[PDB]
Amino acid sequence: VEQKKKRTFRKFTYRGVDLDQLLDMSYEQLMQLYSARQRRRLSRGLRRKQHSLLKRLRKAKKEAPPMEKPEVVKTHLRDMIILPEMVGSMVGVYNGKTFNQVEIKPEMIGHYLGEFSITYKPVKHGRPGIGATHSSRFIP
Amino acid sequence: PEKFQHILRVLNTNIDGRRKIAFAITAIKGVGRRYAHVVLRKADIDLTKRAGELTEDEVERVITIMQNPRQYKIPDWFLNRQKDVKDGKYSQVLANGLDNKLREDLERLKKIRAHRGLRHFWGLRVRGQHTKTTGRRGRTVGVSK
Amino acid sequence: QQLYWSHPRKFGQGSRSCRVCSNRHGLIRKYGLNMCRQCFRQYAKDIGFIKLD
RNA sequence: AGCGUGUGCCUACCCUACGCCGGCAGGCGCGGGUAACCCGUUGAACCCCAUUCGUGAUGGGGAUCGGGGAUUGCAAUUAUUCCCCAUGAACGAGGAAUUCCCAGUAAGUGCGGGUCAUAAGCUUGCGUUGAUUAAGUCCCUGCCCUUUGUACACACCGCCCG
RNA sequence: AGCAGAGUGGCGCAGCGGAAGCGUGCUGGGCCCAUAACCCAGAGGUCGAUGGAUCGAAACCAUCCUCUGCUACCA
Repeated sequence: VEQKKKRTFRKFTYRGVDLDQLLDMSYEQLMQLYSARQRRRLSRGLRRKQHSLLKRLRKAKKEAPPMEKPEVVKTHLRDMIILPEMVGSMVGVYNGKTFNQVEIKPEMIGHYLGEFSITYKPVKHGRPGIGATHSSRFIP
Repeated sequence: PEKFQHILRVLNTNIDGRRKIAFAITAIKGVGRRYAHVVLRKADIDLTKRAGELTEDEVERVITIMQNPRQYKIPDWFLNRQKDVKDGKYSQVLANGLDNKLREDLERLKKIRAHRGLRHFWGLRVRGQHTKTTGRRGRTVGVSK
Repeated sequence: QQLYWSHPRKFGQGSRSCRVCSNRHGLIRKYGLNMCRQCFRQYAKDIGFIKLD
């Protein structure tokens, strides 16, 4: 985090309230801020051993030197709502083999982890091949 | 009868007096036909005549009833935008401000650099759609020697 | 040993099984089937049906 | 209007009337149905009757795309599905070619079943509206029978010459 | 320098007073069990400059420049 004017100040407070209020809110007040799909995941779910992640983040954030980010906490979980408390941590997210590391911004809140790590090569081409049409055939 | 005036200019788009009132107004972006048949009735005027038959006094009221819809008791769900996101309110966006707002949300999703902004910048479909047989601009491919 | 061996199967194509051997792929439910379409044919003679049309 | 279908089944699940709340998706309270018994006297679409639009890429077309609301699930991101507002593209009757069809038939139009925790532009059946053209021929494509010719029998997609 | 041609819109040749003309090629489609032959479909765009008539100009007509073809000299 090194941004400005994306969740406080002139230009942008997160739906009319700063980050500072969010951290003191419970999930209950927080979810009522419009983002419909989020509200399912909280009201139904209520912690199905996401315990393992959220303690490591706070822990590592605490022990890390001031003006320096922690190491990483890794996940195979690509699903979990990005939240204000999570911000400032650094998380590696499993793809099919690779843990792509990302810094968490206060501007990413509401989204999932898995949107910030891709799981395919964008694509290049190409040079059409042989049978790539109604012409390829014959040899002997 | 009624030779008084025809084509005119209003905010950001030129609106003809040739067409009926509701349908004339739709040309302005952020206003569909569904949005206009409401706003005319809140203004309590005919929609059964042409747009060139409105007076200046009348059309002055139209834009006020349009741009403060909550204060003239058009419901929140009936707006374009409910809690924009990071602005904190219900809003109604019209022609040249719509584009400015739109370009921000594109920029935002490449700022965070989600899956969205990458698909935008690459010029590929955002939503769940196959691109294998969808598109073409391109198709000239050869392989012989 | 282990503390897991399973994960929720409660709906979908994996929580029902067809009676060949516990075969699948060949999604089947009809009128209380649970009976595989390949073998259904072999039980055209057997009772449940005789072909008439 | 018709063929059907429906919880008590697989392991956790059906079809819904009625009352109440919401613009809508939907929520909530009660009741029936093992079914010619309850949903359902299946109060469906095209069609029919009256307004509005006017030859204009138009209010035809609804692709693309932004924001928001619901439902299923252990989980919905590369948007499961559904709803609301906004955005408004190609396309103005289609080359060379080619498919299918003879009477409740073609075509138009809706519905049930199948897969199904959530979900048909598919497939399988069913009703509804309902023409034009033919009553023939071997021209093309192909098939049956006889006669004839053959260097073919891996059978003309054959064999074979410089 | 005398005469002639041209100054691409894929190629090569450059067709005429209506914005690619001809020939060819490449790429794709069609026909066929398949190939050849045969039949169709393409492609961002004052076509060196300065002007006039013109609805318009590689193309209707001029004034200039350059490159080449044939002829051929000033240097």
